[PDB]
Amino acid sequence: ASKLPLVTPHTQCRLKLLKLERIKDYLLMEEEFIRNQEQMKPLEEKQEEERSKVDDLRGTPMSVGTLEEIIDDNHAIVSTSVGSEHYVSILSFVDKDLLEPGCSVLLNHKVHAVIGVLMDDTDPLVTVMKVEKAPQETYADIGGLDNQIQEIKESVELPLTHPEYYEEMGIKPPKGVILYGPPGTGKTLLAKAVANQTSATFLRVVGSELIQKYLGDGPKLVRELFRVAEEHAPSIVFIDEIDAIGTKRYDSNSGGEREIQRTMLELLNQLDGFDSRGDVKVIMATNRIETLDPALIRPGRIDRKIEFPLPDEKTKKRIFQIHTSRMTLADDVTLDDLIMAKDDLSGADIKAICTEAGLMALRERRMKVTNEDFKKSKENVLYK
Amino acid sequence: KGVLMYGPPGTGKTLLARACAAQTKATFLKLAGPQLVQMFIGDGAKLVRDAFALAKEKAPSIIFIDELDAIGTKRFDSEKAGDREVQRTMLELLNQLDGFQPNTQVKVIAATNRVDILDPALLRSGRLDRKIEFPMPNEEARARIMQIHSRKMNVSPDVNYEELARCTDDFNGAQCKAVCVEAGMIALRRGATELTHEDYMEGILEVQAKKKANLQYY
Amino acid sequence: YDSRTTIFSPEGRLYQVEYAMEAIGHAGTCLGILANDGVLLAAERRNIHKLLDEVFFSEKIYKLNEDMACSVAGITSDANVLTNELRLIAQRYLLQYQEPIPCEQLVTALCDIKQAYTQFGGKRPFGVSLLYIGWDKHYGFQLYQSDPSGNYGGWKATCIGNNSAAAVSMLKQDYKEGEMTLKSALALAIKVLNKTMDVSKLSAEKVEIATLTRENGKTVIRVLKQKEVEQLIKKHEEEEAKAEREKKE
Amino acid sequence: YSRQIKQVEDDIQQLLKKINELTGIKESDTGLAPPALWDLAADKQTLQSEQPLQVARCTKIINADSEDPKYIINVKQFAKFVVDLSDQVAPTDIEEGMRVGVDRNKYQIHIPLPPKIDPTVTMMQVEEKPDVTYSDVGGCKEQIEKLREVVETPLLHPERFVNLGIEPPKGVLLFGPPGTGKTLCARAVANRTDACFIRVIGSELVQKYVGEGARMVRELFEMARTKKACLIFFDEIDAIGGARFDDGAGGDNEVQRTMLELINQLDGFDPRGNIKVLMATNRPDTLDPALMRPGRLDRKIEFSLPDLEGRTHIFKIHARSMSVERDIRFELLARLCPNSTGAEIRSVCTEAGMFAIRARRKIATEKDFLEAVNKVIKSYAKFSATPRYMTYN
Amino acid sequence: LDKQIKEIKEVIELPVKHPELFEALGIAQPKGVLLYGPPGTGKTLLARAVAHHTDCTFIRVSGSELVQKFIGEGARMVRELFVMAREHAPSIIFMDE
Amino acid sequence: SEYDRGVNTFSPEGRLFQVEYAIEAIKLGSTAIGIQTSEGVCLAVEKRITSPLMEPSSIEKIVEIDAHIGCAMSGLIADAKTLIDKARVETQNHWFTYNETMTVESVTQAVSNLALQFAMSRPFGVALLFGGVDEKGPQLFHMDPSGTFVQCDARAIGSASEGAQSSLQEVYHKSMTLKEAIKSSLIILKQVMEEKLNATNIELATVQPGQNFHMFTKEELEEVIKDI
Ligand SMILES: Nc1ncnc2c1ncn2[C@@H]1O[C@H](COP(=O)(O)OP(=O)(O)OP(=O)(O)O)[C@@H](O)[C@H]1O
Ligand SMILES: Nc1ncnc2c1ncn2[C@@H]1O[C@H](COP(=O)(O)OP(=O)(O)OP(=O)(O)O)[C@@H](O)[C@H]1O
Ligand SMILES: Nc1ncnc2c1ncn2[C@@H]1O[C@H](COP(=O)(O)OP(=O)(O)O)[C@@H](O)[C@H]1O
Ligand SMILES: Nc1ncnc2c1ncn2[C@@H]1O[C@H](COP(=O)(O)OP(=O)(O)O)[C@@H](O)[C@H]1O
Repeated sequence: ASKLPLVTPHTQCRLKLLKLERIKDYLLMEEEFIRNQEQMKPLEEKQEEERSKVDDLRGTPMSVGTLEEIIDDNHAIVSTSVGSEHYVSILSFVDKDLLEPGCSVLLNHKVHAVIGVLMDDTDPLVTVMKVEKAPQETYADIGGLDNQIQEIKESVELPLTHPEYYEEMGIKPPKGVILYGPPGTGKTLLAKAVANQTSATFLRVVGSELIQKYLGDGPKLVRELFRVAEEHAPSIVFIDEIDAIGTKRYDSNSGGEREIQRTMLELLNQLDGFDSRGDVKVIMATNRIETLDPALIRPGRIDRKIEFPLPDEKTKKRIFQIHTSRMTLADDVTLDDLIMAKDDLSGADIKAICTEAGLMALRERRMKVTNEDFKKSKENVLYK
Repeated sequence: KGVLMYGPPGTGKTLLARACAAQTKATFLKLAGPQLVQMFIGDGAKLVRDAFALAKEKAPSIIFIDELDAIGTKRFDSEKAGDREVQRTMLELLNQLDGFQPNTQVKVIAATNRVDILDPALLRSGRLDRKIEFPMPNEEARARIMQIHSRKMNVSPDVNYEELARCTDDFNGAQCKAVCVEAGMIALRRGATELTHEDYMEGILEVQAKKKANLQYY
Repeated sequence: YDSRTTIFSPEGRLYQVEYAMEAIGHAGTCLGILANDGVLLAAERRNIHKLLDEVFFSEKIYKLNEDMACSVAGITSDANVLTNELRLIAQRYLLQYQEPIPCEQLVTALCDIKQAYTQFGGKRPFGVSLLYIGWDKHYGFQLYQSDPSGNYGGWKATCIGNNSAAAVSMLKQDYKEGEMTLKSALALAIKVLNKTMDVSKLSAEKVEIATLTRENGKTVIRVLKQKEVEQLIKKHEEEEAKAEREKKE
Repeated sequence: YSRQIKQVEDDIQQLLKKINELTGIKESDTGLAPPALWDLAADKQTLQSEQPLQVARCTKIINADSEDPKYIINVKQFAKFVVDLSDQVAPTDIEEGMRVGVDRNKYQIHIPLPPKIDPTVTMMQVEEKPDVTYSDVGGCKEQIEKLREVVETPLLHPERFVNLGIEPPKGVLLFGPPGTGKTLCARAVANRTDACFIRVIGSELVQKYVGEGARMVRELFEMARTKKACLIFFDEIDAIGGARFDDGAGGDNEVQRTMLELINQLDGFDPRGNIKVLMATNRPDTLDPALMRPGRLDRKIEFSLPDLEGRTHIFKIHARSMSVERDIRFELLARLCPNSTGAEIRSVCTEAGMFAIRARRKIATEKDFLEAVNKVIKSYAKFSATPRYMTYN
Repeated sequence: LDKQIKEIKEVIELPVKHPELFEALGIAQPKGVLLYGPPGTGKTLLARAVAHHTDCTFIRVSGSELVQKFIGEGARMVRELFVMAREHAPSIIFMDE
Repeated sequence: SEYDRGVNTFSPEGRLFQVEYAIEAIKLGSTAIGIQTSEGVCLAVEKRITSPLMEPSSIEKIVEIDAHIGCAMSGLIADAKTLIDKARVETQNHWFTYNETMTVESVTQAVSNLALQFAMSRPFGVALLFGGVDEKGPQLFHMDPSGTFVQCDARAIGSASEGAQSSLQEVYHKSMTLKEAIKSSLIILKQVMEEKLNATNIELATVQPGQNFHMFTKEELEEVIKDI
């Protein structure tokens, strides 16, 4: 791997022909010398029989140890599974580069010497925290807003798709972004839309499960959450309903709001860690933003704040056209009457109305909706 | 049997522990405050009995613990919550110093910076005997202490130490040391030999650490 | 020693007035309909129990004067204090001016005094909402709805019940403009209390209806008798017998 | 030529992809490196790991004994017994609290005894300095110099202090406005240092159990005193201890033990000596007076909000990179944002650059900086994090 | 409970056995169902009987710590349940008040 | 906590912090400049217009205390309104009782007396610059929301006050004529205003020993703008 980066000419030219001929001749002498090394110096065969001798020197089982300290000169102390640690030697082929404390190592069964390092067999919570596939429709699905969409593309999507503009700007793209507003306006979905659009690794967990039953486990949890976030890729991390951590109290926690405060100070450290952060981007969403500690919201930790207003009626009819598109509607229905049917209605409300109208039509095995279906839908959905 | 000294932390008492260490030709054992807090259950009990058994082994010996208010927190009645390991540690401590098999071979020396946290059981009457307070250095002790700490400096013959202690009141031994060390700091900043008498006072405005505020309209 | 309860929200609103709104939200239910020939107001009285003496002659209805009447919802004690204040201010107007107050001037006086109550003093607002029905020579039959926030308006037919917006919605969908038709308005109120109240069969011992109408320059205010109420009720449920006849067609 | 461009390069680069793979026949590690370098010593120097050196597992010393050695050894929990180990080293390296490589039947001495500590604190040293300097931190110059003569001349030449016979100060607190302040200049300090720079974040010290934080504080002080001089950084000490305020049922004792034991560790009974520590928090009024005692908190660096000159200087500092029509009015920009913090100012220049790159422009203007500042300081003015924290309450 | 069993058959199994029926109308399949009423009043048994009739793996969790070891080593969150729940894709989630 | 700012709480060390917060709040306002010369007293303020809709005539800061004394305004204007009204009525009743015109120092002392008095519950977000003439000649007094009134020959207040004060230290001396002082003040104002100087962008007033309170030299200041 890592041969040479060159995509400059990309044409019928000696600036490509020369490069290709020189590199293929370099591969030619590489091939000729490696042919030299197993022809007049085969030893036995020197490619896999050496591997065979190592594998023979490798013990059949794995006395798996846990690493706790390092000594440079081909030995160290390792702790056994039963807990009786040993100061065993290492192998010459123990590939002394990916050794880290707390890691699984293949040891011998007799002398227990460090034979090799063990690849981790995945991790439980990396599977839980990582969203696998794209959820749903892209930015054509929202409708109505058309302003915060451009902003969040500028702050998140634009650094990835156009990593050139900031270079002639000589400037850094914004880091921390709050989404806020009345609930049901489309924050955690706008989250779904941007999750669909992006190609980077995506992380999602809600603040509600940041409470935990002991002391310090919350801050520790945030620690390896961000560790997983850093160790994979350029990543976008999404936390939803952060205000719950400050609003809803519980009894399952060992400590009260004190341990909550400790978790808060840890995450305030984590957003502005003086250690090298890198290309990890942060997206938040919270309806009750006023209850949060304002020092979390600061520039350097949070750069953008985006309000989500209640939808306008011209946006309401856009939502009507969007959501009722794939369903069969009769001519007797009218969206315009249903626009102002409620003074204070949300984007969840219209979807709930149309789904209830769909199931009400399914009650009588009917394919098309009628006006009375919405007329009976409105009080079922909203009015209780 | 049993001495406890208390007072505000800047008051100075530790130094007396070091001095009485220097003066006796006997075995001296020292404990940190929460050093007897282990989650192997009753390990602190083993630490207590082991320490006092070793103290019993050396017949001329004195036992000192600093900062007992970690362990001496008053016991209480509660449900579903409440630390109780420190109850075992404090109870075995109190019992082994006073209770069954009384012994006069070791003397407990007990430091703390507050008293109302302390459980009444340990401070009872004879589980510790002499309760001694540290008074604030009133007016001449400050000058004496800064003289002691500035002994290692080439003091110019123009100093009025009681003038300093009068103009620098409500200051304890730690900040009294802070006076001379930051005076040496500002002396090295200007660059000279040892300071003059007035050269201490620009130190003291550093030591008291007043909030910077352009309030001249007075 | 910590009670501010007078300051605006960090976003601009007031916590106290919205708490008052949702306090009215779980209160009792009363509704009114204007008509050209008069006005009706129907309520369900709460805590309907067999041990009540019921000797107050429709306690939910409060005759403010010989012409204009009231209904309240929220805290009963604050309602009593407020209605006494309405009697006081109205009859002070009668003392200063030898004619009845029309309808709206007393409403504006109430809105002023409740605004002053929710402006300063550091005391709790009165979580009561009122409906005012009356007659004047200036505009005939006039109806007003005074929320505890101080805002008021001239809705033709409305309610402050636990299902307020529900009955507002059925009224909006099913109102005929400019038709007095007092019997049909009574039927409208009957069907609205039918669909809104969770309890069924519409027991006349659970509801009360009061009527106001101009007659011989007197504006007579009556309370419908129990026999009349149950007769109107039974006529209402026998009215919905032909609705369930199309069925297949 | 243009659509024919893709006919010359492929004929050689696919062949390149063949021979590079054909050379790439030492791979598929899953616990290995290139075996020409991984097993570069795959000769007999593999067998000498076996017959010369034998297991020599860890141990723990318990007690000494008179005359002939006959020391007492713990394994970890296996057995607790008395042997003489061997004779290849003089019996003066044995002190209680140490770990020898000891066999199960011969009990060879092998190597002298290193101390055992948590791997977490070994990980906790950062060994990396961020690329921030003492030049790119402007607005706090007197705070800068106050921390210059704390972490330099003790680390540099000590003959000045020895000549004047003055022990240098140890306990230094640096503090400032919330959010803008101590953290990035602390990175600058770690940039300009030479010895180890032990990070401590206060939130991590709390554990599931009770008293472990005391143990790791003891361990970190021990591994610090293995060095001649080493720097200790403390962040957000407000959570690691406020005050002893216990009433009725026990409240927040689990952290109280940790803060008090570090207070015992800093002062009295042969202290760390040549170890420089420093702490920074978010609210100073809530700290304990015993932690506030000088000898642990000697210097009191306090950063405030810059008046105009620091604001102009930070405007210089963050904005030497963006395109402008030569002339600027940065001082009037600073006048436009009187009570404004440094990261806010960097956010203003960031959003000005974002407004410039909106449709097609390449250089922001003065009105672009106006469009930055009005939608930063007086459109996001609702929260701003300042007012309840300038009183630090 | 005839109207109740009618509507629950409308809500859960029709978007299991006939997803194209919902695709024919283009409406989202429901996910969350709330049952309320006095205790000891035809709930839990209904849920279990529906899960048995629908050939769906009935699962319920009380938040106890005995069952915790059957999900993960610590399993500090709850979402972890899914990595085994999706292994029995005909499944239904239930729990008490 | 909120008990810290109850009514009257000084500081951990030093005087009351809320009046210091008024001191920092006074920088959130348009600047003003005042020069006292033996030839006369000159005052100038910035209108700080935001749009061509509203008339600049209603954008009023400089007012007349009486026929020989004027003053500027800064900070919160409605806070200034009460103090200016009280100053006007106390000057008028002082003339009524004392059949004469007073000194500027009396008015300045009176507004300093009202400044501490807590309309209560906070100091007033306003700093005034009294200027005029009395029996001892030209007078210019500076006042602060803390109430410490003081005399000054040349002063700049409001936002950007210290840079303008530095330029005043650079250019002002004793033997400057009134025209010279006005020209220097306009020069400094030009280099401290963010927008280009217009006919109604600023406002000027002056007090001479001979003439009364001048009528703001309206439509004549374009002569002293265009020439420079
Ligand atoms: N503008 C909108 N048009 C249509 N549906 C919308 C709109 N805004 C929100 N919704 C609905 O809101 C629901 C939840 O979406 P999302 O995760 O983005 O959170 P949210 O709307 O902010 O609400 P909640 O906080 O209650 O989850 C979805 O069912 C979606 O249909
Ligand atoms: N003198 C300065 N010059 C330039 N930038 C500065 C200066 N002081 C602070 N900053 C800015 O402060 C921001 C981060 O502040 P920092 O984190 O160091 O402060 P803090 O008080 O420790 O708060 P926190 O760690 O809680 O965010 C950076 O964006 C940096 O540019
Ligand atoms: N003569 C003195 N009198 C009082 N205090 C002193 C004197 N000399 C030094 N000190 C200060 O008193 C401190 C003694 O420690 P002390 O405060 O008693 O410990 P603790 O607070 O843990 O009880 C020293 O750090 C020193 O700075
Ligand atoms: N409709 C019913 N027919 C028979 N038994 C019932 C019925 N409803 C409840 N039960 C009894 O109530 C018990 C539990 O009540 P159930 O409704 O299953 O759950 P919950 O107790 O949560 O309401 C069952 O053991 C059952 O015997």
